[PDB]
Amino acid sequence: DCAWHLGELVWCT
Amino acid sequence: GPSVFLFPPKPKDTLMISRTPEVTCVVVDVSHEDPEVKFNWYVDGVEVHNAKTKPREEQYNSTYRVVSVLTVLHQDWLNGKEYKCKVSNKALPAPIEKTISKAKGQPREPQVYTLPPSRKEMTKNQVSLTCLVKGFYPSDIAVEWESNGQPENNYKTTPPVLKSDGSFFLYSKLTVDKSRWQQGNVFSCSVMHEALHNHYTQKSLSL
Amino acid sequence: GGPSVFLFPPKPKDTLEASRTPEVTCVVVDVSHEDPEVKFNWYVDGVEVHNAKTKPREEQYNSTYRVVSVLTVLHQDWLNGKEYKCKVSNKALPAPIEKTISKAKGQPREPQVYTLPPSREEMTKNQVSLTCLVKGFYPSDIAVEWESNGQPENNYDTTPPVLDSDGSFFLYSDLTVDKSRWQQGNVFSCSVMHEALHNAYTQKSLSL
Ligand SMILES: *[C@@H]1O[C@H](CO[C@@H]2O[C@@H](C)[C@@H](O)[C@@H](O)[C@@H]2O)[C@@H](O[C@@H]2O[C@H](CO)[C@@H](O[C@@H]3O[C@H](CO[C@H]4O[C@H](CO)[C@@H](O)[C@H](O)[C@@H]4O[C@@H]4O[C@H](CO)[C@@H](O[C@@H]5O[C@H](CO)[C@H](O)[C@H](O)[C@H]5O)[C@H](O)[C@H]4NC(C)=O)[C@@H](O)[C@H](O[C@H]4O[C@H](CO)[C@@H](O)[C@H](O)[C@@H]4O)[C@@H]3O)[C@H](O)[C@H]2NC(C)=O)[C@H](O)[C@H]1NC(C)=O
Ligand SMILES: *[C@@H]1O[C@H](CO[C@@H]2O[C@@H](C)[C@@H](O)[C@@H](O)[C@@H]2O)[C@@H](O[C@@H]2O[C@H](CO)[C@@H](O[C@@H]3O[C@H](CO[C@H]4O[C@H](CO)[C@@H](O)[C@H](O)[C@@H]4O[C@@H]4O[C@H](CO)[C@@H](O[C@@H]5O[C@H](CO)[C@H](O)[C@H](O)[C@H]5O)[C@H](O)[C@H]4NC(C)=O)[C@@H](O)[C@H](O[C@H]4O[C@H](CO)[C@@H](O)[C@H](O)[C@@H]4O)[C@@H]3O)[C@H](O)[C@H]2NC(C)=O)[C@H](O)[C@H]1NC(C)=O
Repeated sequence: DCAWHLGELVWCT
Repeated sequence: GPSVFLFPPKPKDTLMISRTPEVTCVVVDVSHEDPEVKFNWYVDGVEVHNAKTKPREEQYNSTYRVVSVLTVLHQDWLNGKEYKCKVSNKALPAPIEKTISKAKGQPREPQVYTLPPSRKEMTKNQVSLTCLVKGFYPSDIAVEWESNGQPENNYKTTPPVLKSDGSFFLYSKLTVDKSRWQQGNVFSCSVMHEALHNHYTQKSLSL
Repeated sequence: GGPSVFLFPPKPKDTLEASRTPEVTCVVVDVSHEDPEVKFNWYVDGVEVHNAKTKPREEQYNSTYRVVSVLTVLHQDWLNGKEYKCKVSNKALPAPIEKTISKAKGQPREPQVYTLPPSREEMTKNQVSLTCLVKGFYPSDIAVEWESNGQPENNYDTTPPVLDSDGSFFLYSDLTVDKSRWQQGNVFSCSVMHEALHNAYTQKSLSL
């Protein structure tokens, strides 16, 4: 579970 | 003599693991004669040694501004560990200590809703796309707009407003050409907040 | 040092509602104890006026006094752009301090007022948000309210104005109501007061 923001890595559980 | 101010990291820097958050200890009214400053940094009362001093800057009232910067860990910050700056200087009878942490209190999740422009707005060349972000806490948030994986140029977000239940809300307004709206193009509202799963969420809007 | 002057405008709502009292407010702070006397002179478009109400010295307990002079303005005068000057004299100043304020200057623009229902997604909760988008207005002076069936709706929050990229202003207002009321079809109204509207007033309804 990773969230990405405009190709930039926000956070993974 | 000198005054000390302690500043938190930027919200995004704490939320995005690919970024580096830092607390900043700022010392003003340092004198021309005793310009030496000694910083001691503690994380929950345990000393750390990884801070670095920014270059010293002379002001127009001819005092120096002296600054120490400390890299913090995202989760320590998010877990609400306390950061303490201790400043020593000869002009100072005793060292000055300031303490910073994340906003105290149980985080609450941003409920995020997209709202299409009014029918009554279809008259004008440009229509408004609205993202309502409410019930969040703390107020540290970031909110941006995008279409087909690209940031939209023309949007404005209101600053967070404290509701009477103790949480914050804000609205973000996207302004696009009526065409783009009318021809089915999909627009997305992106929110970063510690209390969201993966500090993120995205809600979409199209005709 | 010496005293400092701050000059505050009337509240937008006060300048837009006839039944309300708009006031310009001159506040002098850092008045010493050894030189406590303060003189106020007031002007409206360079013409001195004599009916300001000045209040006695207020002890601040930080070594200083605070003194306030309050000028009641005519609604039409604030709205037509009259300038208001507060001149403050005190023995610790080398020269008196003059400050002036007026309504913002610039071509006034009519507020576009759009109501927006709660999201479908919001229907899982007790309470829903009703939105009033007010945009494109200038100047930033404005008042927003809500009502249903001739009775005022109090449970709302309004953002301050935000400067838009075309130099005009917008804001949003969220009226938050028990979901049942929305679902009934109950009609809610967003009220906007602003100088550039006809009658300085407008009312857009929101229902199912
Ligand atoms: C001699 O001169 C100096 C200043 O030099 C002058 O600056 C101005 C006035 C010019 O017009 C010129 O005259 C000169 O160049 C005087 O130093 C000032 O002293 C003040 C105390 O007397 C002090 O006031 C306190 O400021 C706090 C907020 O400061 C912010 O915001 C202002 C802008 O609003 C900004 O100017 C400051 O630099 C500071 O900015 C923040 O810096 C942080 C840390 O770097 C930034 O965040 C970090 O940075 C990076 C990003 O680049 C990264 O993301 C990091 O992760 C992150 O941590 C942040 O982005 C900056 N913010 C902004 C908005 O830009 C107030 O909070 C504080 O209030 C509190 O304390 C008061 C008590 O005094 C209380 O009343 C109050 O209630 C609060 O408790 C103070 O008001 C000034 O900051 C300070 N100015 C500077 C530039 O250092 C000096 O006083 C003067 N001496 C004499 C004898 O005259
Ligand atoms: C001794 O004490 C006094 C008194 O202060 C109080 O008690 C002390 C002990 C402390 O606890 C204080 O915290 C207490 O407030 C000190 O006086 C203060 O000095 C400051 C300057 O050093 C001065 O700062 C300037 O504030 C301006 C805004 O003032 C607003 O907002 C603040 C809150 O942010 C609020 O505290 C003020 O009262 C004032 O609030 C507005 O008042 C007006 C007038 O009533 C209201 O308008 C009227 O409202 C009525 C209804 O009541 C009616 O509707 C009328 O129609 C309408 O006119 C308005 O509603 C109020 N607004 C709000 C939000 O409440 C700033 O704008 C200004 O910014 C400037 O600062 C710099 C330059 O100076 C620049 O960086 C910048 O560009 C700006 O130019 C200043 O910060 C304080 O206002 C002043 N406090 C008071 C109460 O007068 C004194 O300094 C201290 N001395 C010493 C030596 O310690």
